[PDB]
Amino acid sequence: MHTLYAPGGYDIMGYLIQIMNRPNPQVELGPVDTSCALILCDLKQKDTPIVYASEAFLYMTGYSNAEVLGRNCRFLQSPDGMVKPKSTRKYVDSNTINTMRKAIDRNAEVQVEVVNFKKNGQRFVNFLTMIPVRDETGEYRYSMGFQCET
Amino acid sequence: MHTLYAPGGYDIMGYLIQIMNRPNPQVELGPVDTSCALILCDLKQKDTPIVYASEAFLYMTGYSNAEVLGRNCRFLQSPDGMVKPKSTRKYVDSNTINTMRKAIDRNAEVQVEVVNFKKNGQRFVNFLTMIPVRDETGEYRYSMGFQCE
Ligand SMILES: Cc1cc2nc3c(=O)[nH]c(=O)nc-3n(C[C@H](O)[C@H](O)[C@H](O)COP(=O)(O)OP(=O)(O)OC[C@H]3O[C@@H](n4cnc5c(N)ncnc54)[C@H](O)[C@@H]3O)c2cc1C
Ligand SMILES: Cc1cc2nc3c(=O)[nH]c(=O)nc-3n(C[C@H](O)[C@H](O)[C@H](O)COP(=O)(O)OP(=O)(O)OC[C@H]3O[C@@H](n4cnc5c(N)ncnc54)[C@H](O)[C@@H]3O)c2cc1C
Repeated sequence: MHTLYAPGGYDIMGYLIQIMNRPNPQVELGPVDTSCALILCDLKQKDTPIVYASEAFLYMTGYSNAEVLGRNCRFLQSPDGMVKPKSTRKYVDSNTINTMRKAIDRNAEVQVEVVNFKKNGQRFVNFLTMIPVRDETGEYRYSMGFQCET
Repeated sequence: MHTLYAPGGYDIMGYLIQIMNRPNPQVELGPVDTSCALILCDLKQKDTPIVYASEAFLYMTGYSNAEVLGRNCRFLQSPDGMVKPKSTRKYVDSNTINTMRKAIDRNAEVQVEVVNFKKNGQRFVNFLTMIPVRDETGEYRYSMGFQCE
């Protein structure tokens, strides 16, 4: 992967405001800000890479900024952070992973519980929410994920 | 990360987020953003002057940025834009004007319906809501107002 990052960063705050103000929410999130564990992935770049991760996300997973950026979030699904696309995970529910995948392909809001692993190998249940986000052009370009341990 | 600062070094999006995530809301505002008529006033400057006004506010009141910045928002209480402090308004409920006043001194959220006039003198009912806001120090430094016709 050779993910590129938007020079000048991302309008995280503008996207959080966009999400809280969306007209027909399929999932209720309640108020949110940059304090939770969250990430933004680029839907238009190869294998939907992470182009931003809040500090709470790094704190929750144990990985640093350098270790997460430019990677598809699926690496958390393995205690060794090694998960090849299309692979049959041995520690994660296949239907769960397929649900996330179809929701993303369709720009449809989804919410699931997925088994994840921290950098030190510690297993936990991630209560994950993904919401598609429109950029300045008005079309879906990114996806915002909200991660919660338990 | 891209923090868009609005023309003074003001983090308007940051405060909108702060306001929507406040722990003890005394008034439901529902989601809000910069596409609505809002303004920011500096509580630590003489007579709580407007330091920021969105384009929607300027459109709704007919006044321009040069005509509103640095002024107390009470000028809308008169069809000529002239209102001296402490004065007994002749077109605005005295009780309402006092409610806003005390709420602001106490940094307490408030929502009211006040009579206002656009720059051209057109009278309209403003459904105003004011919420105190904390700056980087964690203490109330500004107040954001949400105006609705
Ligand atoms: C903003 C954002 C944040 C994210 N945050 C996280 C996070 O914190 N943690 C996390 O674990 N993931 C996270 N993800 C998810 C991750 O990036 C992948 O999207 C997810 O693993 C699903 O896509 P995939 O590419 O891995 O699918 P694939 O690798 O293709 O895997 C799909 C699996 O489903 C099975 N499958 C496929 N079709 C069917 C079918 N018809 N019936 C039954 N089984 C089927 C397959 O056998 C396969 O093993 C996030 C995604 C986004 C966009
Ligand atoms: C962010 C923000 C946004 C705002 N947006 C608007 C807006 O869109 N429109 C608008 O009109 N205002 C707006 N305001 C309010 C305005 O700027 C003033 O705060 C408001 O008019 C009250 O303060 P004052 O200084 O005018 O009070 P004063 O000049 O002191 O007037 C209060 C009035 O109440 C009467 N009064 C006082 N005490 C009593 C009493 N005990 N019993 C009976 N009567 C009494 C007085 O006789 C007087 O006429 C906004 C304020 C903020 C902070």
